[PDB]
Amino acid sequence: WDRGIPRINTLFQKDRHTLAYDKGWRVRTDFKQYQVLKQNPFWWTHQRH
Amino acid sequence: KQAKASEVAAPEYRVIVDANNLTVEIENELNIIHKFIRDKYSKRFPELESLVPNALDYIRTVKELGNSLDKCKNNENLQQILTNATIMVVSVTASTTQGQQLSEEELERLEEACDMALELNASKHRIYEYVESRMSFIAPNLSIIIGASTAAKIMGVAGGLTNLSKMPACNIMLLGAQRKTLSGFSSTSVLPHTGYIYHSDIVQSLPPDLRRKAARLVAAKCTLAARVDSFHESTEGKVGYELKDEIERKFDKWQEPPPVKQVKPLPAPLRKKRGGRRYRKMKERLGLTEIRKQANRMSFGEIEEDAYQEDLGFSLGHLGKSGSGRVRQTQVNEATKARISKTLQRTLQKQS
Amino acid sequence: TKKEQKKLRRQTRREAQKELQEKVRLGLMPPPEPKVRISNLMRVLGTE
Amino acid sequence: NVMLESRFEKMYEKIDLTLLNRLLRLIVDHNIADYMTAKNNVVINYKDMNHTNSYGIIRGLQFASFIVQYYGLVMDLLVLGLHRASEMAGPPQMPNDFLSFQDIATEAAHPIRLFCRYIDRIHIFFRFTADEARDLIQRYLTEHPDPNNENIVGYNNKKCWPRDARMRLMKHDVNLGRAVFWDIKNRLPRSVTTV
Amino acid sequence: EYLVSPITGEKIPASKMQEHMRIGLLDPRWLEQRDRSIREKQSDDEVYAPGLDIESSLKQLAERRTDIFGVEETAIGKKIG
Amino acid sequence: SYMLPHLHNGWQVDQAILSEEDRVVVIRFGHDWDPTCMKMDEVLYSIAEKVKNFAVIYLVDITEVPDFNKMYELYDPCTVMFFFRNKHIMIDLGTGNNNKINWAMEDKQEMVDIIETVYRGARKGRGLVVSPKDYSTKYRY
Amino acid sequence: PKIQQQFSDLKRKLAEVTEEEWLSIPEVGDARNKRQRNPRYEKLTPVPDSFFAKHLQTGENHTSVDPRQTQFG
Amino acid sequence: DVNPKAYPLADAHLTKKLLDLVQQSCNYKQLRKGANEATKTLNRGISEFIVMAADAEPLEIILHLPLLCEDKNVPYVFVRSKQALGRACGVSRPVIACSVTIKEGSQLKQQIQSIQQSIERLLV
Amino acid sequence: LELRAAVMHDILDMMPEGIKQNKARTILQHLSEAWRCWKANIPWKVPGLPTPIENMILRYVKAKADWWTNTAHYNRERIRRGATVDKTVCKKNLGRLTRLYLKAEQERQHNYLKDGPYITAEEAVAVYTTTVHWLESRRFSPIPFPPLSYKHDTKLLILALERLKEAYSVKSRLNQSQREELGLIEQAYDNPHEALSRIKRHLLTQRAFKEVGIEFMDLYSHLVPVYDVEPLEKITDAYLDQY
Repeated sequence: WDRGIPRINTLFQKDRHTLAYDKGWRVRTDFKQYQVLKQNPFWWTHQRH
Repeated sequence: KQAKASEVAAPEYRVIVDANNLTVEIENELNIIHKFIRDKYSKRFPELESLVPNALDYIRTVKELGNSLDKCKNNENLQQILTNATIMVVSVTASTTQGQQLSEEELERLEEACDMALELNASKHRIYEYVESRMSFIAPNLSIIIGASTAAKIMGVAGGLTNLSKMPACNIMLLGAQRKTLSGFSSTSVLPHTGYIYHSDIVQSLPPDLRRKAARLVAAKCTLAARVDSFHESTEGKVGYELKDEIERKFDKWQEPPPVKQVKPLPAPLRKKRGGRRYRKMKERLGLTEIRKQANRMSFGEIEEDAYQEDLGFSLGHLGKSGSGRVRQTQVNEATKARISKTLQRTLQKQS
Repeated sequence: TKKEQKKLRRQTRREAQKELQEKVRLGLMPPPEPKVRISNLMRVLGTE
Repeated sequence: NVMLESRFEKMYEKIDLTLLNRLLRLIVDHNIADYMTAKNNVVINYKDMNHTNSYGIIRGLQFASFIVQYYGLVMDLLVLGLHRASEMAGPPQMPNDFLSFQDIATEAAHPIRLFCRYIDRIHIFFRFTADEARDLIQRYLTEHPDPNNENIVGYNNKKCWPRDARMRLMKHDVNLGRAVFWDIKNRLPRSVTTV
Repeated sequence: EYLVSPITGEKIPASKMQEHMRIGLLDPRWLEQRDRSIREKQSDDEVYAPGLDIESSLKQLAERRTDIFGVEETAIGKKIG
Repeated sequence: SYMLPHLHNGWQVDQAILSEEDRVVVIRFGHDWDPTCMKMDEVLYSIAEKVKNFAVIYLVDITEVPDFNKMYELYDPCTVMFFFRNKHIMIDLGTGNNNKINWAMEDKQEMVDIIETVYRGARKGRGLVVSPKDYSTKYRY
Repeated sequence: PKIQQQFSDLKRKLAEVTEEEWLSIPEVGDARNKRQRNPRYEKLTPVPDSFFAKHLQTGENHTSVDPRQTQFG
Repeated sequence: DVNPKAYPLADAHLTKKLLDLVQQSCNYKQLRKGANEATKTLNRGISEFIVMAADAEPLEIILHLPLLCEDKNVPYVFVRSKQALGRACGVSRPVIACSVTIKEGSQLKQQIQSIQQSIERLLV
Repeated sequence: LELRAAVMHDILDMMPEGIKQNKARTILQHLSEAWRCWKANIPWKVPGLPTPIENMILRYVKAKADWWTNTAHYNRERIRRGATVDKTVCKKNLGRLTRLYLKAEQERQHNYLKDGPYITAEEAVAVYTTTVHWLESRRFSPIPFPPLSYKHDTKLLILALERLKEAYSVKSRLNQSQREELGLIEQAYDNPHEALSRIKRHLLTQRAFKEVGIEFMDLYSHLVPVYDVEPLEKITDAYLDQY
C-alpha cells in the first residue's frame, strides 16, 4: 500500500489524471527556492507525485 | 554649389523648397532601390531583412557581406554599421542561411545598386548640411528651440516647413522612429517610440527617466514654433526664445529638489463605533466560519497522521479526522472567497 | 465642467445636510427616525 | 577510471540574453522565445535600488528552470561532443535509458562512459586504457609543464574519509586527474561558462 | 468682458472669470482644515535641542574625548590630558 | 546624542519630570562620550520624533548632574529611566533590575515597544509594567 | 589615525565659505511620496475557507484505478 | 475683435449658438479638443467643422487649420476668447481650437448643417 | 557614530557662530542624505551646497563607506564560521550584504552594456551550430505556439494556478499583496478561457514588464536571491513553464 518509490498508493489519488500533465516538477521544486523566501526541507520530492 | 559659393525675384526660399522636395524625391528613390536590393538579395541570405530593418544599415551590410558570409566573422567593418548584439545574431543566422550563392552578374548588379544607394545617401547628407546651414534664416524659432541638425532632419523627414506645419505634435515626436528589432531584450531599446526629437541634445541632457516626458513637451513646443515659422512671423526670434524659456523652466521644475516633508509621529496608544450594512458585511467576512471554527479544534489523545510534508505541525482540526465533528462535510462560506481590489479591477479592464 | 458641476452639487448637498443637522442639534426639527422597511422590520423593530 | 565532479562556475549569471533568444528559437515559436528572453530583461528593485538585468538570468522566473536546463543541455553537447551525445542518447527511434547503451561496443568507444548533469553540476565518468591515459597526460604536460612535481599542491580530495580511504595522490593519477580536467575544460568557451 | 457667473450672476470679465471659478467653488471645509493644521502643527514643542545646545554638546564631546580629536592621545573619558 | 535636549542640573531634571502629565518622560543618565551611551542615544534620537505624542526624551550627564547617582543607583555607563506623572515606572525587563535599562538597545522598534508599554501600563496607575520581550538572554546561538 | 586628522585639511578649507554661502545650504526633503513615507495600514484578512476545503479534499483518494495508469502513468 | 488675421470672426448671437452646439457635441462625444486633435480630425475628414479662438497670444499657431480646411472643404470660424471656448468644451483650461466631428446616424445632424450653412456664409 | 560626531563638529566649528545658529540640524540632514544616496547607489549632488562642505561630506561618506564594507565582510565571516551572534546582527548584516551585492551587480550590468556581449560571435556561432546539428540529429520538431483549441490547455492552466496557490496554503494570515494575488488566481480559475486569452495576448504582444523585487535569503554561507514577480505576470509565466 505505501511501498514503491512513487508510492503505489499514489495511483489512487484524486488528482491522478490532472498530474499526468505536470512535467518537470522536480526541477521547479528545486527552483522554488528562488521564488519563495523560505528553505524547503523537501526540495527533492513532491508529496502528490 | 552656386548658393554655397555665393554664401558670402528669385529669392532664397524657392531654392530651399526645391531642395526640400528633392529630399523626399531622393528618399523615394532610396526606398525603391532598397526594395530592389532586398528582393534580389533575399535568395542568398534572406533572413537579413528580418535582422536589420534599417534601410541604410541593410544596404551597408549587403555591400559589406556580399556573397561571402565569412565576412561576418573577424570583420571590423560591421562594427561600424551594426550593434554587437545584432552582429552576433546575423553571424548566427548566416551560419544557417539555407540560401544558395549569387550569380556573378547578380553580384555586379547588386554592387551597382549599393553604390548608387550610397551616392544618394551622400547627396542627402550634403543637401541636409545646406539646409542646416540655412536654418537661421529659414526657420529661426525652430532652430532656437532644438539646435540646427535636429530641425534640419525633422523637416527633411517631414517634407518641409509647410508639410511639417500641418502635422500634430504627437507625430512630430515620432519623426525618425526606427523599427529597432529587439534581439532578446525587452524593448529596452530607447527607440520604440522615439525620433530625432528624443535624441536631440536638449532632451538627452536630462535624467533618463524624465526623457520621454521632456520629449513630449519639446515636440509640442516645436510644433508651436514650426506653425509660427510657417507664416514667417517672429522673424527676429521672440516666440522661439519664449518657448525655449518655458521649456527650460518646466525642465528645472521637474529636477527641482523635493520639498521638505514632515515626519508623522505615532498617534497615541489608546469611543463608539457604528453598525449597519457595511458593518454586517465586514463582520461576516472576518467572522469565524464553521469550517475555520472546526480547524481550530483538535482531538485529545487521537493522534493525527502528519500530512503535508512541507510543514509539520500544519494540521486540520476536526475537519476530517473522524473526531467529534458532524456527519456531513462542512461547506465553504461564499463570503470568504478571495476577490480583487477596485483599482486592480479597473487596471484589468483597461488592459482589455 | 463635469468636475465643477459635481463639486457644486456636492457642496450644496453638504451645506444642506450640515444645516439640517444643526437644526436637529437645536430641537427645531425632531431627530430623524430609522428608515424601516420590510427587510428592515426585524433589525430595527425585532422585539416589537 | 576517472570521475570528474564539477559545476559550471556561474552558469546563471553568464547567460547572454541575445544568444539565449537565438538558441530558444530552435525549440519554440519565436513569439514565446522572445517573450521569455524579454521577461529576463526587467528592472530589479531593492527598497531604493534599481538596475536592469541586461546580462544575467533571473532565477525567480517561473520558466527559469526550463531555460537553465536547456542551456545546460547546450553545455552537455559542448562537453560530450555531438558524436558521444548522440551515442549516449541513442537513436531517437529507440532512445537509451538512464545510463544504458544500445550495445557493449558502443559503450566502450570513448573515454567518457557515464555523464550526468544536475541543474548546474556535472558528473563525468571516464575509463582510460593504459595508452589513452598516458597520451592525454603527455598532451596536458606538454601544454602545462610541471618539472617540480607541483601538481599535488593544489589537488583536492575528500577529507571526510580516512587517509587510506580517500584518493591516493601518487604521481600518475594526479597528472591524470589534472589532464582530464584540462581536457574537459578546454571544450567549454570561457565566455559562455568556465570550470 | 462682462460675462455671467453660473454661481452668483455678477458680471466678471474674461481673465478673472477663471480665478472666480476656482474661488467660488473652493470648499469651506478647506479653510477649517487649514486652520486646524495651523493650530495643531504650530503648538508643538521642539523634539530636538536648538542649535545652541547642539554646538555646546559637540564641543563638550570633543573636550571629553581625545580618542577622536586633539593631538595628544589621552585616556577614554578623563579630563584634558 | 547631541540633538536631544540636555538637562544641566538636578532642578531641571525634577522640573522635566514634573512638567509632563500626559507623556512618558524618558531620561538617559550617562555621559555623552561613553560608547554605550552613544549607542543608546542613536536609537533614542531615531525614535524621538516618532513618539513625541506620548513620550519626551531628555539626556542627563551624571557628572555635571550628580544628585541622582546615589538616589537612583546610576553606577552603570548608560541608564534609561521612565517616569509618568512624577512617578518612576518600574519595568520587568527580565534582567533582574526592574528599575532601568542599563544596556544599549540595538533595535529601533524594541524601545518604541517598551515606551508604549510603559505609557499604557502607567496610565492605569501601575508602578511596574511588564516588558513585551524577555531580556534574560540574548538569543545569540 | 585620530579620526579628526583625515578631515583637518577640509576643515581648514571650510574657512573660505562666505557667510552668504552658509545661508543657501538647502534643507533636505524626502523624495518618496505620501504612500511610501506613512502607508495607511495593512489588514490581515485570514485565508479563504477554500484552502481548508481543498486541503481536506486532498485525500479520500479512490476505491479503484483504471488498469491503464503505468508506473508513472 | 482686435486681430484682423482671424478673418471669419463670428458675431455675438452666432458665438452663443456655436458655443451651445459645442457643448452639445461634447455631451454627445463628438468633440475633439485642442489644435492637435483638430489637425488629426482634418487629415481624416471625420470632422463636420472646426471652431478656433482668436485670442491665442501667438495667433498664427492656428492659421494652418484654415489652410487645411480649405484643402479638405471644412467650415471654420474664429471666436473672440479662448476661455469661453474652453468652458464650452468641458475643459477648465483655455482651449484655442476644437473640432466638431462626423458620426453616422447622429441626432445633431440638423443643428450642424444649419451652423455650417451660417458659417460658410459669413466668410466674406 | 564617532565619525558622524567628528564631521558634524568640524563643519559646525567653521559655522559663522553669532550670525546663524538654526542650521546645525540641516547639516546633519545633508550628512545622512549623502549616506543614504551612497547606500542606494544613487549619485548625490546638492545645487546650493558650497564646494568645501560638499568635499567634507564626501570624505565623511567615503570613510563611513569603507568602515561599512569592512564591517559587513568581517561580520559575514563571523556568521559563516558559526560564531555566536544575535538575530538582529544577522538581519542587519543581511541587509548590508544585499546592498553590497546589488552595487556589485549594477556595476556588472553597466560593464556588460559598455563592453557589449562577451561571446565573440565566432564561438557563439560554434555553440549555435552545435545545437542546430544536435536538434537535426534528434529530428526534434519545435514546440509550437499553443493552439486556440488546445485540448489540455485548461489542465495546464489549472496546474499553473495550483502551483502558484500552493505558497499560501499554510500562511494563515494573508496580506494585501497576497490577497490580490489570491484574487487573481481565483478569478483565473473561475473564468478560465478569459485568463487563457490574456495569457496568449501577453505571450504574443507583451515585451516590456514591470520591475521585480529582489530579496536575499541568508543561509549563513551564501545569499540565495529570491525574486518577487508581479502576480499578473506570474500566472502567464507559470502557464508558460507548464506548457
